[PDB]
Amino acid sequence: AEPALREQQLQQELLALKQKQQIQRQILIAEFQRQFEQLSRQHEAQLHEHIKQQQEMLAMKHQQELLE
Amino acid sequence: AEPALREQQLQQELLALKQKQQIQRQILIAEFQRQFEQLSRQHEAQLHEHIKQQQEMLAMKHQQELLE
Amino acid sequence: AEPALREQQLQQELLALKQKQQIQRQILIAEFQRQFEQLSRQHEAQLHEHIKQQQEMLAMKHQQELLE
Amino acid sequence: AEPALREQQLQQELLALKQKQQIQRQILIAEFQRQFEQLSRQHEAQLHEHIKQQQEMLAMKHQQELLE
Repeated sequence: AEPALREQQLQQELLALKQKQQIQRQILIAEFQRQFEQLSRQHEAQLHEHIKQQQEMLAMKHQQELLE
Repeated sequence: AEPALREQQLQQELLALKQKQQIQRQILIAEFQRQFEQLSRQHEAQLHEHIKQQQEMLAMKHQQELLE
Repeated sequence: AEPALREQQLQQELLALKQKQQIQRQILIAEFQRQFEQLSRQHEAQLHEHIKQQQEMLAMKHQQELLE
Repeated sequence: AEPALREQQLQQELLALKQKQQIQRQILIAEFQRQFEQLSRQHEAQLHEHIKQQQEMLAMKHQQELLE
């Protein structure tokens, strides 16, 4: 065979495309996933750090408010 | 004033944190947006490429097979 | 004509399929975008509400601590 | 004790807020993930459908161009 052989070439090429692409999309998503928890953990720590300092302020304002 | 000033500091820094982050998130998203249409246009072109070449195959398997 | 028409039809349809999908993807993304700032504003408010709470606590554990 | 208790309430209350949020985000993402492969499989199938038909056209065009 020759043409019907070339035919089988494509049908295999294609089905090789879908599988390839479906992996890629998953990489795209996992990639986002990571850059997502990353931001999230940063933003968070900050928001927390903040809380850890709005403490000491209200702290000093009344913890030292005894000798004052 | 002084403590009631240090108070005003934090109150302000916070409202800054929010605004910052609210933007960073938008950058994160726009970033994904791009890496998304990008993949999408690649994947597509390919899938279209396939369609372009699967043309000639079935073409020549019968356009040249007419002389055969 | 005849096939040259059914041929033009497909080329027509195809350029239409891309048009469509290219938009849908945008809807998918906008959709995520929204469910994203939404969560982000919730999570945030909470994290902020928590800031108001941890305030009054440190507050009263020392605000009326004068009468103690 | 008491304040040292109300303190402990929040300290734990907060460390609980993170847990919640940290998972909620994962639901948001998994959610997107699904709506993503879903669209992707749809769009794809269609794009392939087009192929299984741009075939028959060029097909019946010249396959029947033997009796013509």
